[PDB]
Amino acid sequence: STTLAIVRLDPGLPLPSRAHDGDAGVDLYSAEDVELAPGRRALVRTGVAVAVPFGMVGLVHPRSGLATRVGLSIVNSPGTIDAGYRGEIKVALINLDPAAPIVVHRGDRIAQLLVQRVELVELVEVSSFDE
Amino acid sequence: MSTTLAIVRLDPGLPLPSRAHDGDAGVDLYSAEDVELAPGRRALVRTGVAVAVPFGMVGLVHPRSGLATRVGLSIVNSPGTIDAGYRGEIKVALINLDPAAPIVVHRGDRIAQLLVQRVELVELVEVSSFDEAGLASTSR
Amino acid sequence: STTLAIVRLDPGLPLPSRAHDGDAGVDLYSAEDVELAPGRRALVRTGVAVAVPFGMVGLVHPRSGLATRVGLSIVNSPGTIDAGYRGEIKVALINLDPAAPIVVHRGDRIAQLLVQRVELVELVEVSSFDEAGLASTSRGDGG
Ligand SMILES: O=c1ccn([C@H]2C[C@H](O)[C@@H](COP(=O)(O)NP(=O)(O)OP(=O)(O)O)O2)c(=O)[nH]1
Ligand SMILES: O=c1ccn([C@H]2C[C@H](O)[C@@H](COP(=O)(O)NP(=O)(O)OP(=O)(O)O)O2)c(=O)[nH]1
Ligand SMILES: O=c1ccn([C@H]2C[C@H](O)[C@@H](COP(=O)(O)NP(=O)(O)OP(=O)(O)O)O2)c(=O)[nH]1
Ligand SMILES: [Mg+2]
Ligand SMILES: [Mg+2]
Ligand SMILES: [Mg+2]
Repeated sequence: STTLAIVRLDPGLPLPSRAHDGDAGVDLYSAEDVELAPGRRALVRTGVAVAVPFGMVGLVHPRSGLATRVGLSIVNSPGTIDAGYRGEIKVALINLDPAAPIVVHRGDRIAQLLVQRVELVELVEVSSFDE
Repeated sequence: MSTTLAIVRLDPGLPLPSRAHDGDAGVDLYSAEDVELAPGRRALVRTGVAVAVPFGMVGLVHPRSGLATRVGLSIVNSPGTIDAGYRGEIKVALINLDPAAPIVVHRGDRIAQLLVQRVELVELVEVSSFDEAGLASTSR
Repeated sequence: STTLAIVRLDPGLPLPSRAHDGDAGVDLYSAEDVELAPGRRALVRTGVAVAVPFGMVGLVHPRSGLATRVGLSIVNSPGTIDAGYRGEIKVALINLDPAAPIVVHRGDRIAQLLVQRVELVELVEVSSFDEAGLASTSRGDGG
């Protein structure tokens, strides 16, 4: 078990948690009410900040059910949460349905957060690859 | 020098997903159905397979690059997350992001790729603030 | 400890770099100027080729700033760069804003590249999840 320090910037939301055992991610809540008309986007506060360990990355993924049912997606998916980042996690939701709005209420689960190792590669410039 | 991934062909008529080259990150998933997507429209497509992602790992459903450029095919929830506990059929939320040309998916077409990666099953520890936790000062 | 070999196919762009220590991605440059009208897409050259090590994968992710501010996205995100690939990295940009075109100039940072280990799992066909001792889990076929 890797530990992850989290601050509830919004104390009124539940702490993100694993929907089932072995699940890859924890769901993030919206701190806000917002309505997305077809094709529109918004940057939604989640009410949390995290300290992803050095050598790791946090990844913000859309939820499948809302994706199919209403066309909810994320413009920068997967969103990359860097180890050094100590601000509020924000989710760039977009409505990809052509005709119907998406209604987001505060306290809805709008995205999921995974933590993974990342290779912090040193780039080494070469003149050519070995053919 | 990795593990196996157990896979069921719920639809025995499709080929088993396979890793085309030894280093390729993903195995391609096929469509079990015919579906036509008009511009801007989406569908939830069955792949005909179920997998058993190992505990401590995750399955990741990513788009194929060719179809993305050639016709604007995308996946609404990309990257799709396949959890270790899930034993249902993998489904792909396809969308046509081209403004004008319909995309026709045929049964047997490759529509996505499935990667498997380790994931950290984190224990969240609530802190009152970062300065007060002893871990503020960063690069950002 | 891991290095990534990289060739600047376009010698007039900087080598990609990490914006801050610990950051997961290096930012990729556009080699070209492109204007994307609402809903249109382009395949944009970055001027670099890389050699992802066997056992790893390169992943091309959108940058959050441009995504939120102008609706810039990547059609096949996350773009998968395989260990066997030695061609130029190309980015399938798309303008998801309904009204405003996006202008990209040569030298702009239009995406970021992560490298991660990948599990090169050996697929084994089984008859069913019950017969493989695998039908006992937290979800079943729910989700
Ligand atoms: O964002 C990307 C993604 C891929 N690529 C390159 C790297 C990679 O290994 C290669 C193939 O990726 P896909 O499998 O996603 N495309 P597709 O399955 O259509 O073609 P192929 O038959 O080559 O696998 O294209 C990029 O340059 N940028
Ligand atoms: O979905 C996201 C993605 C990023 N972020 C925060 C966390 C991260 O470390 C940071 C930067 O992400 P990007 O590198 O994708 N954005 P960009 O390159 O535009 O800005 P920067 O100069 O900060 O890296 O923004 C979010 O809150 N939500
Ligand atoms: O692209 C996908 C994504 C997920 N899935 C399956 C696998 C996964 O374990 C499951 C749940 O995924 P999400 O957590 O993204 N969906 P949601 O949060 O809507 O449903 P649930 O309440 O079950 O978690 O659905 C697919 O078949 N295809
Ligand atoms: Mg879920
Ligand atoms: Mg491929
Ligand atoms: Mg950045």
